[PDB]
Amino acid sequence: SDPSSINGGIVVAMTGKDCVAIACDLRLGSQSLGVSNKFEKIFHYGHVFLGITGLATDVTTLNEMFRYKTNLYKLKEERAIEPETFTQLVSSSLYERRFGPYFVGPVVAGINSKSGKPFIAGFDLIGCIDEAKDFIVSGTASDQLFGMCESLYEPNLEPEDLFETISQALLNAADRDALSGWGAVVYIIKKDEVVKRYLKMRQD
Amino acid sequence: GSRRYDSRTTIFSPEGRLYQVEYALESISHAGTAIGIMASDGIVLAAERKVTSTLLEQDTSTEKLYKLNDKIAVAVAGLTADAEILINTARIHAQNYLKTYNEDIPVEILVRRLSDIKQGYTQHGGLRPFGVSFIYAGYDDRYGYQLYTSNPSGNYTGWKAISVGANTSAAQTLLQMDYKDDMKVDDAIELALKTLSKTTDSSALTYDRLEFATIRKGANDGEVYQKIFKPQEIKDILVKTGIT
Amino acid sequence: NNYDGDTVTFSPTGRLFQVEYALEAIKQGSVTVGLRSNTHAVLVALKRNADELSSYQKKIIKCDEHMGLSLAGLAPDARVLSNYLRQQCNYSSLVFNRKLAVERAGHLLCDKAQKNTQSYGGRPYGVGLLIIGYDKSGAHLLEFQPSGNVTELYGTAIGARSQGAKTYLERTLDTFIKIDGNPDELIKAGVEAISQSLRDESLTVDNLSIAIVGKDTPFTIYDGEAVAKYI
Amino acid sequence: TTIVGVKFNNGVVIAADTRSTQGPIVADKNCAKLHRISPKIWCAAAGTAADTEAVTQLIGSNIELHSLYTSREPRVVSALQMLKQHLFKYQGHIGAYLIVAGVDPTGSHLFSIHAHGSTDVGYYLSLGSGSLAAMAVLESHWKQDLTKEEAIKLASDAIQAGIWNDLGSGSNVDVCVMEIGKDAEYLRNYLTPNVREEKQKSYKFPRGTTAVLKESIVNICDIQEE
Amino acid sequence: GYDRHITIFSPEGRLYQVEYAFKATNQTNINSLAVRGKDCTVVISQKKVPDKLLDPTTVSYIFCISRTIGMVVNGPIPDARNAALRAKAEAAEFRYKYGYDMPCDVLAKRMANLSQIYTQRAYMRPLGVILTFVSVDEELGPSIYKTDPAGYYVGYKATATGPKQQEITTNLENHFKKSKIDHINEESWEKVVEFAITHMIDALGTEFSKNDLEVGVATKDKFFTLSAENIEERLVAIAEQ
Amino acid sequence: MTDRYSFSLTTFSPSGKLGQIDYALTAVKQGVTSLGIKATNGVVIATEKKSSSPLAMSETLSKVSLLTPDIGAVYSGMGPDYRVLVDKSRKVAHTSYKRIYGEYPPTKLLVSEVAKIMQEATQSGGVRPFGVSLLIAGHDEFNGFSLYQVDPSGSYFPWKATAIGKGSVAAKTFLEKRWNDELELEDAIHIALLTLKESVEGEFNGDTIELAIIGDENPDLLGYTGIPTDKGPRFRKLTSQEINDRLEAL
Amino acid sequence: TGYDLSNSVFSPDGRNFQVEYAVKAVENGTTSIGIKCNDGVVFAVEKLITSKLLVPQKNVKIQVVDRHIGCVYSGLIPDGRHLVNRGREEAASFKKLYKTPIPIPAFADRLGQYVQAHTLYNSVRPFGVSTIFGGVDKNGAHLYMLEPSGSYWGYKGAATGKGRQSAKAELEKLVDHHPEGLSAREAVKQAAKIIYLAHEDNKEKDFELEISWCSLSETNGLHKFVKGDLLQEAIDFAQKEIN
Amino acid sequence: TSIMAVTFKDGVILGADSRTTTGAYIANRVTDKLTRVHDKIWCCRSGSAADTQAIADIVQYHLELYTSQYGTPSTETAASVFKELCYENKDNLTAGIIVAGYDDKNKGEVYTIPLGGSVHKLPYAIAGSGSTFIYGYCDKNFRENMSKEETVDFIKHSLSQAIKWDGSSGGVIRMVVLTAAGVERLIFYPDEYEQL
Ligand SMILES: *C[C@@](C)(O)[C@](*)(O)[C@H](Cc1ccccc1)NC(=O)[C@H](Cc1ccc(OC)cc1)NC(=O)[C@H](C)NC(=O)CN1CCOCC1
Ligand SMILES: *C[C@@](C)(O)[C@](*)(O)[C@H](Cc1ccccc1)NC(=O)[C@H](Cc1ccc(OC)cc1)NC(=O)[C@H](C)NC(=O)CN1CCOCC1
Ligand SMILES: [Cl-]
Ligand SMILES: [Mg+2]
Ligand SMILES: [Mg+2]
Ligand SMILES: [Mg+2]
Ligand SMILES: [Mg+2]
Repeated sequence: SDPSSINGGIVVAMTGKDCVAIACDLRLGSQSLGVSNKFEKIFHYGHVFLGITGLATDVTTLNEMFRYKTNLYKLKEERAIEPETFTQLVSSSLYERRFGPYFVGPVVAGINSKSGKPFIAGFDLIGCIDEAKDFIVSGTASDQLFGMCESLYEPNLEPEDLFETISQALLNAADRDALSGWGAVVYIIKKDEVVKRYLKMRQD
Repeated sequence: GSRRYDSRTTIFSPEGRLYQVEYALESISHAGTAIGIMASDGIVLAAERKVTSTLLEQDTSTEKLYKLNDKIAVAVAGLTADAEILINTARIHAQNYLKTYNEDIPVEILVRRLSDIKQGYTQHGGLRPFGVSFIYAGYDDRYGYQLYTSNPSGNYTGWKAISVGANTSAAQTLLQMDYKDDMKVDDAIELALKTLSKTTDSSALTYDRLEFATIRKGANDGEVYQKIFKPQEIKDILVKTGIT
Repeated sequence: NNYDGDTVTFSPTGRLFQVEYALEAIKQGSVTVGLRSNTHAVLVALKRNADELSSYQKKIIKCDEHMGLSLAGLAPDARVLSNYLRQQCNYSSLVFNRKLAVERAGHLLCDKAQKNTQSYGGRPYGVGLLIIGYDKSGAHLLEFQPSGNVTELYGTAIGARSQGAKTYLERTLDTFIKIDGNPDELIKAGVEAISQSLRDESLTVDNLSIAIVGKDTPFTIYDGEAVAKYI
Repeated sequence: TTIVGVKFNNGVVIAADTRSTQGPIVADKNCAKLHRISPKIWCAAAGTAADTEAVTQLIGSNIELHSLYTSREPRVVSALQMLKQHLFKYQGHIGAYLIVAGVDPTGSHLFSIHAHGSTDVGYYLSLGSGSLAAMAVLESHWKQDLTKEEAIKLASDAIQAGIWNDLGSGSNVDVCVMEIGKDAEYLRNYLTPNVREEKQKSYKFPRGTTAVLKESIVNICDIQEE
Repeated sequence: GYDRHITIFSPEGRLYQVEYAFKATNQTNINSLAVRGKDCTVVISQKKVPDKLLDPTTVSYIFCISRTIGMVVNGPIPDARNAALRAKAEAAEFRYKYGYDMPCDVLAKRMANLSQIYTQRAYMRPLGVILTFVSVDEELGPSIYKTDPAGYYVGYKATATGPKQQEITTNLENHFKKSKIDHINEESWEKVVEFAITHMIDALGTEFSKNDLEVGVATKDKFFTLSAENIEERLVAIAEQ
Repeated sequence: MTDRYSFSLTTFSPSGKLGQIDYALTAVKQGVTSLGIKATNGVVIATEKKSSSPLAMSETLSKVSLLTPDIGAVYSGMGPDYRVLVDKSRKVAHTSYKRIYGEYPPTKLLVSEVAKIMQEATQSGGVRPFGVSLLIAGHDEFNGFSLYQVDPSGSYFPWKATAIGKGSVAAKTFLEKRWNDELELEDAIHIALLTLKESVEGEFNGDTIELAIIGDENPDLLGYTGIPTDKGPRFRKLTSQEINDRLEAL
Repeated sequence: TGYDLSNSVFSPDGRNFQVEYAVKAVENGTTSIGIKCNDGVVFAVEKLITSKLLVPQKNVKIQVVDRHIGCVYSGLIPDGRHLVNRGREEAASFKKLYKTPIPIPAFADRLGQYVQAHTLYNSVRPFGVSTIFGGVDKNGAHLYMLEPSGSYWGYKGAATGKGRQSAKAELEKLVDHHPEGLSAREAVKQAAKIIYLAHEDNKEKDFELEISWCSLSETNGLHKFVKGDLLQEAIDFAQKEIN
Repeated sequence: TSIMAVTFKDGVILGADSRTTTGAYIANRVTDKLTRVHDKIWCCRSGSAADTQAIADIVQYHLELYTSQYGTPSTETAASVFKELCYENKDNLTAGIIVAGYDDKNKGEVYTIPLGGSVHKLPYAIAGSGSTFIYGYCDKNFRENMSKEETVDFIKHSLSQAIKWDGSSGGVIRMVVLTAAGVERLIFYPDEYEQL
């Protein structure tokens, strides 16, 4: 009935020193039934990363929509869209469905390729931007993620430390939520390399 | 009423031709020549610019060669503004297909839709046709490398090598002479430039009058790359073949 | 000449040639006559055939129990205008419980014909009509021309050679107007009026069409052996 | 939210707190609720966050185009008229509650506008969940013929009442001052009375603490040459 | 030559229907003149009532568009009234949407844009009129803006329109060359009206009775026209100096 | 009362010409000279204020127009057509770009949109082409400075320097000699003023010349302080006084 | 040339020839007049008796709009009817929104703008009538005449159709010889005279007179037809003055 | 709200309280509920603040356009335009409006337009939540052809009582006087009107 908690899922993003991290769980269910163990919630359009939680049909639809829009952007502008610009595009696109919204919690992460500045942003389902210096959380275990992030986080972490911090935030939040977990992925993003790691986590 | 001023853009002549299409083709025949050549390992697109002034900013200029998606390019002969309307339509059709099927659009399917739009302006609506001919260069995993052309009639056909715009008679004779099926990209590049060099109405063919592009499966590890040649890259490729 | 391509063009003398050409289709039409007393109104129409194997085209159309018309010119245009009259009479009944005045009927036809004389794409109606009826102010005869001009008359005629019948009625005026409480005498007078427009042909049993309406008489159409009486 | 507007001698000042909430959770601790409509017309926003951002951006866009069309500097009453007609049309469903202020060729102005499309004029105003805490301060300390310095003080005091006493409001105070004859000065984080204390401990983990199943390099680049 | 019937280009890059609309402008054979004071903007126009059967109070080419804006038209009256109704609607709509009175120049731009559309779109003919808008704008002060069938418009220090416009124009040009200022340095609108009538008399070479003129005055927060009798009071003062 | 002109008024003739576009270009030839020159750290665009009456206040007619804070346009040809194009270009910059991406469009893309509008007037039913050529000068973060010409057809071309209207052949030749890729903005302004004197008959001062630049960010023109990343419009219209100062060293 | 083949085209003079051709249709029509009096207006018209067969008193040409406005016209009769129908829609929408009946100057511009709109496009033809109309409102009596161009003015008296010149000369004499004013009952009689005098120019066929009036005193500001004894009194007056 | 309009010898006077409520909270205590739709045609507003504003803005627009085309509108005409909006949109509006104006011909007039969008021409009218408490008082104390000072006192005493008993009314008493002399705005503070 409540569309934001039929399928389950979480996304968290964090900034470190000259890097960002974005992570998600892998579960897709229909309420109590876990259906898929491979449902990733993080996508990329060039060097800009988008995590989407919420109703899974809208997660898929929005990914396809932003792939469409960023492909056209790139053809017309002759360059890749930057995270600050993509954040505005997400907001515009969500707000144009104001009275029949996509039931989603998007999260943008990336490094501005010109200025080198790490960037993360979060949104509500109708496009209000939350541009945070520290972290962004989204999904069914958002309360749990807020608690983990607010205690575990410290500024200017190095990529390999940030990885431990974001992974522990995700793993422990997921374990206190019935509809999140079943696997996790963590992207560590620096200006010109991106490492992706699948975490070992409890499978219940 | 208004009937008095209607030129009637979508009628047959007594001979069974479409006046406006024929007259649009006449317009296209005075445009800068564009050549497409298909090899076994890639495609060449080469086009001659019509507006030379020493003061034209050439490195930020694009009148002839446009990217439709990552696998498909077009070369333009005719009205540039007309062509940009159609190009943006084709870019949108490509992305609709990708959205729908999660697969890049097959080249013929894109070509057919653009050609169907052109056809519509010849059969209904009372508007003038688009004064544009396209050479489509692209790759997909069904037919590999493909070259097509379309013109204001909305008729399209596929080719091993083809020219559009000015002096296509001369250009097609020369391509027919030196083209062979086993040919490679590097040879096709040389063929394209030689053919332009002989058909041009200018005294000499120089880097500042050209736009040039390739589509090779000559990328790192079995994928396809579009290279729109920068001015310096055309200048080098003009020396490497001994036209300068 | 240069000014007759459509209805939306005045000539330099202020004429509308497409309307004048529509008027011309009426003059090619078979003759029809209308006349009235204070108690009844009568339509007589000469029906025309294609050849001897054919029917004689029907010229008279009922619009309501108290109103109907005769046509000369394009028959399908009479069918369009008569359908509009049927609807307007019908609207007056259902909404106001009121039989539509013959004067209002004429005004409605005028305005409907006029719109086709001022706008591009359309054409004028190519038909003239004689409308008769009995309403709250007695018996009425109307002449409709597709210019939009509608005229109330004691009697008239339209179609080919209609000037004969029209002169007869112009003379007879003081006689037939007096034919009150006597349907068969009013019909006779109309049949003699129409006879002044005949040449070579004369009025046979399947050639003649008569209609009458009045005080305690619904609009009824007489065809075939029901007009033998009047030949 | 706590937002306020205070009129002074040569202008108007608006202020806001910086908390946004999602249920009882604080979604953002440092939002910007002071929205620029035009260079000298600013408004403070309360209500549905996305609606306030969208409504000010739309009206700001149309005000810019109107300013270009007329070759005139935009007026506050035009921003107000466009906001009221837009919000009224949506019958309260666009939940923006705004304090609209600025300077223009006509002078200095201060208005409030509700989600259903009603507007008010005042020398001092407050909106949002903390509007009662703020209005208590404004009703106790406001006087006519205020200086710029006195008005900034009063406005930020009124926000502070909201910050401390209303659970809907917190973190920092933002101010924008619009004075006649001068550029508008936007004072982002004018007050910062809620810095988080030093944590007792660092939670930085030993590298290798987290169990990994697989790694890989992600290709972000375009399709390569040669 | 169907390029002469509708608003498409001729081979020499011209719009003949626009040029012929300019000629309709003078069909009435009336001259108009506008000037600016310190506090005011005055507009005067010849009034000709040829037929004795006309009600002369209904014969006018000056229009009150809004409280602050007046408009005088040079052209046939049906096109003038079309322009006047549109400008009234536009000025009222502007006030409703944007919460302040439409400035003279913005209305002038708006009506000029509408006129431009008739020069570009084939189904609409140009209006055969020139529209002189006057006001005392709250930002810009005394203002005169003039629109024509090409969609052209500009502000003026002073202006004149009609068959004898060039005579009036040079008369006014010559005054401002002497005075070396943009306006009539005069406190009262009454004296600015007197200036306007005086300089039209000189330029046209004709004297005027009270019924030969039509006068409009814009002050701060109203535009109004003068009665025949306020004009007689004006004509008297000119004669006595 | 209906628009029945749903057919093209611009069509191909037997020779392949689009007559109405050619005739539009002829109207552009009759128009007053305007020009643009690209420098390394700026762009200048300039034209003559040919006043119609000397009673006209030529200050009120702006031939050089701001489209966005970093983009400006000037024209040659029919002024009313230019004025409505400026209105539409300003609007399309918001509707098709700023309201989507939260930032002003890059020059080439705004040019692309204006070009589109002009192409539609060349093919749609019941309209004539626009009788203007535009020069659009602008700056954006990833392309730097640029200068584009837009013609009645909808075609646009990027230029290092160019001129359009009346004396454009002579002015283009004058610019071929003086232009180099090391020009500083002041040198480009000086060349613009020299080139424009050739095409002007009468008075030649800051009241008869309209000139604007795309240069450095002007924080004093922004209207507000307090946002570090908002540094101000790069578009600036030179005043009468500023032009006259540069005419004394000429 | 060809400038006269299409409505809304300017000739090189600055004229719309199709409107000028519509005027010829008006000039071809029967004479109609209006006379403004002290507290009212009078309208009169010549109805040609084509035939004995026309029912007398039964082809009424003058038309009421709302309850206070009379309209008469010369030219294409159906075009005049179309214009009155529109006039009626305009008067109804005014009264619907503002409550008060439409003022005569307001009504005059409604017709004016509508007639003028039929000179703006080649898809329509101009009106082939000139229309004389007026009545009493809160500000007094008003008489108007409206031509195919959409041009209208206020009048002391007005005339149009074939006998317009004769009638115009007659109206000019009334204005000169009655400067302090004319009563409503004088004007009815004078209207009869003028139509009879103007009939000289249409003298082949005999004619039927039709008169109407609105007067603050005589009709309480409503439009009524002149019938019976008062019509005959006016006819007698007219017959006496031609002989 | 408490609003009234009262005709008298020289014209008409409009009066109102200044309280705007948001439940039990007073959103604005110095509200101006008397709004000008034409130079000498004014209205009192009660019901939804948004609805009555939207209506009054439209009426102001309609009457400014009336003025341009047809001259000064009557008070009846202004009331007709309010009525049309209130009647046709009766499902979506909560507006109780009193319209008052001065002509030289008709002198002072008062029209009241309650919830359903009916119109009622009256010598005086009262409306708003607070008006219930003064029906008795106003009926007993109103006479026709009062002086300006008498009418000011009648309204001051009436709204005084409405304010005293109605929690949804309060603040200052504003009045607008409409005569041939022009337009006079009056204000009366609690310390004057409470002790009456
Ligand atoms: C004190 C407070 C927090 O209420 C103040 O008004 C905030 C103002 C503000 C303005 C601009 C930017 C950021 C913040 N408002 C919020 O923080 C709102 C509070 C709110 C929640 C829910 C509703 O529901 C009718 C109204 C106001 N918070 C939000 O809008 C958050 C970000 N989004 C949501 O809660 C999800 N929305 C709620 C409304 O319905 C659509 C989904
Ligand atoms: C007696 C009183 C004070 O209520 C009087 O009628 C006021 C008239 C007034 C106020 C301000 C300006 C002009 C005239 N009315 C109000 O104060 C109204 C009361 C009211 C609210 C809602 C409805 O809804 C049918 C009727 C009357 N106050 C408001 O409108 C305030 C500003 N807005 C709200 O309370 C929000 N409403 C709440 C109910 O749902 C719609 C939105
Ligand atoms: Cl516009
Ligand atoms: Mg779990
Ligand atoms: Mg489990
Ligand atoms: Mg046109
Ligand atoms: Mg109380």
